Amino acid sequence: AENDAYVHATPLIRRLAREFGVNLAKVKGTGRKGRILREDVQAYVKEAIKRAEAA
Amino acid sequence: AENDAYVHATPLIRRLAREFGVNLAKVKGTGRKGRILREDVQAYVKEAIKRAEAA
Amino acid sequence: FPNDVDPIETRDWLQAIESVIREEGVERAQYLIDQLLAEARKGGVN
Amino acid sequence: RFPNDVDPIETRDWLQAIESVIREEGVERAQYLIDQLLAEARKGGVN
Amino acid sequence: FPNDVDPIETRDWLQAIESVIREEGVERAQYLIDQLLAEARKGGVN
Amino acid sequence: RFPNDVDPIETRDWLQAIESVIREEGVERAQYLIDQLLAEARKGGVN
Repeated sequence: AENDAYVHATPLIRRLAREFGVNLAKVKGTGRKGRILREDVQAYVKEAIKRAEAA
Repeated sequence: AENDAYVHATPLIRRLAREFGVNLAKVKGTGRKGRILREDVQAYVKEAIKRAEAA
Repeated sequence: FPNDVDPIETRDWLQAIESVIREEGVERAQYLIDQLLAEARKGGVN
Repeated sequence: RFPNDVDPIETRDWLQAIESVIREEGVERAQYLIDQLLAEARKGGVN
Repeated sequence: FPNDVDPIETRDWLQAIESVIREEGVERAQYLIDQLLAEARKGGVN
Repeated sequence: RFPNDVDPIETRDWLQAIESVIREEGVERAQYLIDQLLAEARKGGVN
């Protein structure tokens, strides 16, 4: 398990992911040092809804 | 188009739905007079991720 | 005609006051409008 | 005049929302939104 | 041993400081800890 | 000592997060979280 295998995110984004059932292990972070940003979660959720509304 | 056909939600929940790509027409509101609550959006998103992570 | 910097956002505020009126009635919308003006005054709107 | 706020969680959403607009976009934008809201509400017979 | 009213939440704070240390280093974590204490003092923590 | 905050958006998330805990759960809970964080950070050689 190198650093890329680990989730990096602030307590705010971790709470947001908890509240919406997002597994941050599945979100690609684009912030500094790979941190997962609010916009990364938003993009992930938008796409999940898309795949679900198209099942 | 009777009232049940219309979305009822505060500007806060409408903004949240915009930010995460949620079509509030698809969310069942459980608040007073059928208003769509934060918890209704959360439940909807949790389930959409579930269906998508299981496509 | 003043400029709307974000009409998608404006649309959501306007749809929100429409849905209060439709589902809760004029009195409730008057109360919320009164509350909203007071909070905006605390910020600087008026 | 007004009863006890029948739904303070709803009211809080509105006040928080305009608060956020003021901080992120400024008082001119919040003024614009409130002006557009008042004009909309008048169509529904709300002053 | 004091009570944790929400360990799932605590776990996320602890994983957050671990990930700062891992990805950004001890100096960055010291800065954020210093900033966090100061903000908490403004609230009432100390 | 410390350089200019290399990432103020990150810092803001932390400060906002503890702010929210204080308001929603109170100073005792925020004190508990900060205590647990300090003990965790010490394991990583952070004081």
